[PDB]
Amino acid sequence: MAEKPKLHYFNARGRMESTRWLLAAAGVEFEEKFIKSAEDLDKLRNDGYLMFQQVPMVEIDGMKLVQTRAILNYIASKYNLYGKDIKERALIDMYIEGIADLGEMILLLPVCPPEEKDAKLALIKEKIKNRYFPAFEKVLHHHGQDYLVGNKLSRADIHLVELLYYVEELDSSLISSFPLLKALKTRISNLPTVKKFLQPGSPRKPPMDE
Amino acid sequence: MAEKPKLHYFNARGRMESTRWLLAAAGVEFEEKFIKSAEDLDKLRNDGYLMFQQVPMVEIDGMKLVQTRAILNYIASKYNLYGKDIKERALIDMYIEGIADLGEMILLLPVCPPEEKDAKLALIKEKIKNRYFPAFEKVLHHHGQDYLVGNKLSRADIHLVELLYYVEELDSSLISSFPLLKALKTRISNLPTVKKFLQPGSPRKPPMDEK
Repeated sequence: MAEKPKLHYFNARGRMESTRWLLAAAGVEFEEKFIKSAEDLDKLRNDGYLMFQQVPMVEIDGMKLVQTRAILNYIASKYNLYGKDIKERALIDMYIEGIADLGEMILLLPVCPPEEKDAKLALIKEKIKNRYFPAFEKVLHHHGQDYLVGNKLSRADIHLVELLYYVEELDSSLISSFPLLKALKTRISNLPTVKKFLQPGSPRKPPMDE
Repeated sequence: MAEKPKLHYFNARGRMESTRWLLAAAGVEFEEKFIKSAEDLDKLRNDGYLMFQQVPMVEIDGMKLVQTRAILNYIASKYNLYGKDIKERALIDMYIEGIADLGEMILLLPVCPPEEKDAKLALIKEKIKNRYFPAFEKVLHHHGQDYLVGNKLSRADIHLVELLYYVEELDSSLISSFPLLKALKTRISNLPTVKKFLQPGSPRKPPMDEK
């Protein structure tokens, strides 16, 4: 009756990559079904597989889940990565929605024309240095613990470290004045499930033009 | 301590209105502290009240919560409006993230120039009639029950009916072919907590072209 979740998306990062990270960190093997044409997406739509006619969609535990946050919230709860109580979940949600805001800026960074790419990249770097990285460094500095919330691995650590890898692709110097973020990146990357995902041949997807 | 949540935002709907709806529907009295100037927002920032230097912020249960979804998820769980288990939450989350997508289109609808307002409104109406309203009408039709999930009031019913009022403001005819959505709107609007919120004098905020 099927055990591997099935990920319906493109052979690309896009809006599915944070789900790939979370499942891989939880040690969950999954299947991917790549959209490669208009007819592939039209088939999913006509078959009634997409509640709002869009992907990402994940087949898991008998459901056809769409909307990235619905998918991620279910996976996080199922694999005990969403905190131990609703107050831990509140901190996790606050942290990861800030991460989502920065991640969306990076996802939608224009490539063309060059003067627009340059202008938007400059603003993103300002926000990374002055808003987002200080906020997360401060959480880690305030409790001195190895993880963001509850002194235990959660999805917040996984989502943040994923973002740290994208920020490194934009500008490797941006993390340099944030030693607790660098230490978190190292600690999470050394977890055996995450280290496997970082190896060649994993489902981790490459950048578009980096 | 401080039994009433405190909502920090502008005296406007914006990104705080769905929290006002949810707290009011849950029967929870709250306080508001309105940002009326740049100085107000700067004071919140320099006092360390805003994790990412932005509002909405809600003071609740000893936390200074920012990010609308963090605020709403916590309130929904605290007041037992988030279903009974992980699978019900998956359905709720699916539904309300679709609601959030349509709500965002409406929130960001331009007013100017008129031909652009008209063009993007025409796109929103086509998605309401062809994508979003059919999807929620099918949910109610499939199980035949009074509420979206679990045969019991949840945040999904509250968030959907809120959005039904905004769609009504855009075009009162868009719901006409969706009888189950109309019946849900009437049912939720007649719940005593929601009916009270719909009265003049409640914390419900007006549309911007009126304030």
